[PDB]
Amino acid sequence: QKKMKSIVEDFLKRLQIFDISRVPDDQMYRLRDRLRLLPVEIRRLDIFN
Amino acid sequence: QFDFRASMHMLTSNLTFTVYSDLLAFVSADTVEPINAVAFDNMRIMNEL
Repeated sequence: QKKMKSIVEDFLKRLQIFDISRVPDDQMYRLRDRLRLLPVEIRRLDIFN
Repeated sequence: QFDFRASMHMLTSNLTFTVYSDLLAFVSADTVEPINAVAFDNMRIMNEL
């Protein structure tokens, strides 16, 4: 039930050079799809394990 | 001519009943949360979440 738009929106906000008001939701979900294919960082992955 | 034998009948009916019109008013119809709504293929209607 979790809509992941908030995660990508926070990501773009923290990159500090994009204006998220100008970014549609489809682009954010495409970013989500690309992020979903990346392996997790070792420390974060082990903490989650 | 009026004949009592030929005019006396027994009319038969039911003692009482209640006639209803809106059958669907007897159905309590609820719906799942839209986030969890699925299509004919048993997958969610919208999967991008």
